[PDB]
Amino acid sequence: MSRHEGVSCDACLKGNFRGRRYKCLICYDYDLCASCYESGATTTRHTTDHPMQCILTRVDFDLYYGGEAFSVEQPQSFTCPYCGKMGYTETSLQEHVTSEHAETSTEVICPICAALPGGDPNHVTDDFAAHLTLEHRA
Amino acid sequence: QVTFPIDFFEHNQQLTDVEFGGNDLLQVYNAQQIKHRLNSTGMYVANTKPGGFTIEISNNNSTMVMTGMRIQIGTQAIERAPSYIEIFGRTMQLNLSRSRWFDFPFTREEALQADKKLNLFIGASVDPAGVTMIDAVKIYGKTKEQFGW
Amino acid sequence: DSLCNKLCTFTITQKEFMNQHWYHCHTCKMVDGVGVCTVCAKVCHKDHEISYAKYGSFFCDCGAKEDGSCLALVKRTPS
Ligand SMILES: [Zn+2]
Ligand SMILES: [Zn+2]
Ligand SMILES: [Zn+2]
Ligand SMILES: [Zn+2]
Ligand SMILES: [Zn+2]
Ligand SMILES: [Zn+2]
Ligand SMILES: [Zn+2]
Repeated sequence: MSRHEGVSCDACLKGNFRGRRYKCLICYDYDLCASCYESGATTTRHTTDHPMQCILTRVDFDLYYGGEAFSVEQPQSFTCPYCGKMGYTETSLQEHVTSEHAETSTEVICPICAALPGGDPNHVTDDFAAHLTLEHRA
Repeated sequence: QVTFPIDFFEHNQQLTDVEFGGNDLLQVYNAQQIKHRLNSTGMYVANTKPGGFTIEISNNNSTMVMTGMRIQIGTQAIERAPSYIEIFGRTMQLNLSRSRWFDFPFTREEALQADKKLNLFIGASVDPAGVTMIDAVKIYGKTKEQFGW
Repeated sequence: DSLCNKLCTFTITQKEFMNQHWYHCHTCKMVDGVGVCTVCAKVCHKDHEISYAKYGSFFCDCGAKEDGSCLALVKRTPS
């Protein structure tokens, strides 16, 4: 698998593109390609300041994580959907959310099951702390 | 050309309390994972961003000041290894024929600027697939008393 | 002056491996398992493309050369 099947970039309108798929954690069901993401593609509802989650293909997965036993079904990078901070493990992400953003209740698309294969790519939760503590626990 | 002493890294200690990240790398990996693959051999760090990607190196120890860095590249693919890197406004190319270590000692001003955080830009590789590959990144520094902070 | 009195590590190490700092002199096409000590990098390979390999088990290859080209095997009089 080297193409993001079923997902099309919302800027260049290209489907089954090759590379890093970009999913907005506040912005509903809009996705970006690597080229459009690096070009600062912005719309009336989406801005470059939106927290940003990255999902790879299987070829991209074993290219990026070459030498490790991690698989596509085990995402390893999750973005802080309020903060813009990125590269948190599941435990790291839940610790960050509990510590720095305990009282934040803005609606977000949570990075984990959005990037998890077979999960909900646009799951909406007003309490992402409840997301991380209830169903998103390892 | 800032001529550095060859024995510079002899007068500096490798640092394990260093965090690695950056939105270019944090998209694919997490900070603990980046630290693990930059402090160990057999595995690497990749980034398919054309033009290069930025690594944010943060110091978790307030008693230690950054003085230089060393990057191991070429173990996986020489083509996927980057052509050049840049830091603190200084750019040096990576002409690679095999796996090796590249050094970059910091000036006193650069060391002062790298007290807590620093940014290292890495140019895109010559790989036709557009994959930039860096195997291991080791950072060196000295205590504030020794550095004369 | 001080560097002149410093001798290459090989005279102590010989064909045995001590724990020392060693580099890669890419001008001499000697990398991976081949390198020099601090003195040879500073003196025997001045102005060469030298990259620090690591601090570990090693013996200086420049002093291990059988042709005697190593200038750090004996004391040097400052110019
Ligand atoms: Zn696009
Ligand atoms: Zn958005
Ligand atoms: Zn945050
Ligand atoms: Zn979720
Ligand atoms: Zn020597
Ligand atoms: Zn040489
Ligand atoms: Zn010598």
